[PDB]
Amino acid sequence: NTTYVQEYHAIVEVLSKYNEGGKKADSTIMRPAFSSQATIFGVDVDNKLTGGPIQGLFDVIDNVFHPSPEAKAAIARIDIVGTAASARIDTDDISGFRFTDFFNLLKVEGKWTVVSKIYHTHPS
Amino acid sequence: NTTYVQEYHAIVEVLSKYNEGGKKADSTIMRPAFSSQATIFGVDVDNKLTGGPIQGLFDVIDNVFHPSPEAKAAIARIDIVGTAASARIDTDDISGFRFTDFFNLLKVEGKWTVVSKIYHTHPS
Amino acid sequence: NTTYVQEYHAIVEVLSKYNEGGKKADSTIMRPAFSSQATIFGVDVDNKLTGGPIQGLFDVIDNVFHPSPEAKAAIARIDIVGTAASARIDTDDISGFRFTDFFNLLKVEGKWTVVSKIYHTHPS
Amino acid sequence: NTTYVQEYHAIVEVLSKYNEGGKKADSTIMRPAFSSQATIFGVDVDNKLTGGPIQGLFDVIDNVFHPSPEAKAAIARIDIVGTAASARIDTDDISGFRFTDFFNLLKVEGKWTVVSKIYHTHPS
Repeated sequence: NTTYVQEYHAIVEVLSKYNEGGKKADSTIMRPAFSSQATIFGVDVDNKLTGGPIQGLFDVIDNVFHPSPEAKAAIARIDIVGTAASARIDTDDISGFRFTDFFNLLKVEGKWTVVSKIYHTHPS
Repeated sequence: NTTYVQEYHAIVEVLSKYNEGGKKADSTIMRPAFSSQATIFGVDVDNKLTGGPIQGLFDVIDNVFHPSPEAKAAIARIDIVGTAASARIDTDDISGFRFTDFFNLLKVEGKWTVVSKIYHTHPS
Repeated sequence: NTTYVQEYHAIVEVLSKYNEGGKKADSTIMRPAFSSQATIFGVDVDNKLTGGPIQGLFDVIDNVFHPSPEAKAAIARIDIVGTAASARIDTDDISGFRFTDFFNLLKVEGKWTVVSKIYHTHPS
Repeated sequence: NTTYVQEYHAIVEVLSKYNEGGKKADSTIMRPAFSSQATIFGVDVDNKLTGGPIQGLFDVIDNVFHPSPEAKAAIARIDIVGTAASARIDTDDISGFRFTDFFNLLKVEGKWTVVSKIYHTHPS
C-alpha cells in the first residue's frame, strides 16, 4: 500500500517528461509518458473533433512546434484513486500557444501511464 | 458567452445518460454520451492495461450487468476550461461493483461528448 | 465505515441548504449548514480583505439580497478526505450577481458543517 | 490580465512557506502565508470541532513539532477563480503525522493569503 504523496510524486515524474518534451519540442522525451494505446483529442476552429492516435501529438511536437525556453507549466491538479488518476496541466508560451490539458492516467504494471490527453487552446 | 454553471449543467445532462445507462444495464441509453472514437481503460488483476474501443463498455453493460435500482452515483467533480472538461464519477452498488471513473470530455459542434473513460474498481 | 458516495450525498444535503437560502434570500434556510465558528471572506472593490463572522453572510442575504427564482447553482467539486472536505459552488443570477464560492467543511459529531466560505464576485 | 500559470506559481510560493515552516518546525517561516484573521480547524479524537485562531497552529509547530527531514508534501490541487482559490496539500512523515490539508486563499492587495485551513489527520 502507498500514500497519496508517493503516487503524486510518481505521477509528476511522468508528467514532467510531457512538460519537458513540449518545451524542448522533442517527442522522444515525452513518448515514455504515454501508453501505446493513448489518444489525443481537441476541437478545431470549426468546433469539430480533431485528433486520434497519440503519434499525432508526437508529429505536431516534432514537426510544428519550436523549442520554447520561456514556456511555463503548472500541474494544477492530480486526482488519484487507486490505479486511476486524472491530472490538469496549464502551460503558457509554448510555441506561441497557451493550453489547458486534461490527462487520464492508469498505474500499469507498477508505473503510471497516460492513456488520454485532451486540450483546450486559449485565445491568443 | 457561456457561464461555468451553464456548461456544468450541459455536461451533467451528458454524464446522466452514462449513470442512467449503467443503472438500467442498457447501453442504448449511454451510447449518445460518447464519441465513436472514445476509449475505455482500466487495470486488470495482473495490473495489466485492459480495455480499448468504447464498444467494449457497451458490451459489458449489455451482456454482464443487470438493472441495479440501488446503484448510487456522485458526480464528484467537473473541471471545465473552454471546450475541454474533466469529470470524476463515483458509483456504489452497480451490478455488485464500486467504481471511481474519470472522464475526458470535449464540446464538439456545441455538444459535450466523452472521448475517454478510465476507472478504478474498489475491492470487496 | 462510509463511502465517498455516502459522504458526498451528506455534504450535498448541507450545501443544498446554502443554495436554497441564497435563492430564496432567507438566511434561516442556510444557517444550519454553518458552524457557529464559521467565517466568510472575499476581497472588496479596493482589493482589501472583507468579512469576518458568518453572520455577515446572513445579514447580506436578509437585508440586501432579493429572492432570485432564476438563480442557478452548480456544485462544481467536492473533495472528501476523512473528516475534512472542500467544495466549490458556482451561482448565476442571484440578486444580480454571479459568484464562485469555496467551502471548507468538517465532519463534526457525525455531521458535515461549513467552517469557512470564501468567494469571488464575477463581473455583471 | 493574469494567467492561471502565473497565479498558480504565486500561490505555490505562499504554500511553500507553510510546507517549509512545517518541515523545519519553525512557525516564523510559515507566518507570512496566513492572514492575521486566518483560522485553523480539525476534528479531535471525540469527533468534536477543534481549533480557532491561526496562532494555535504556530504554537503546535513550535512547541510540539520537531524538524522532520523525512517530510514530504504534495500540493495535490489549486483551484483558482479570480481573487479566490482553494488548495489541497498532503504531507507524509511530519513530526510523526500524515495530514491532508484544505486551504481557502484570497488575493488581497495583489498578494495571495490563507484565510482558512482545515485538516484531516490520517491513522498510524
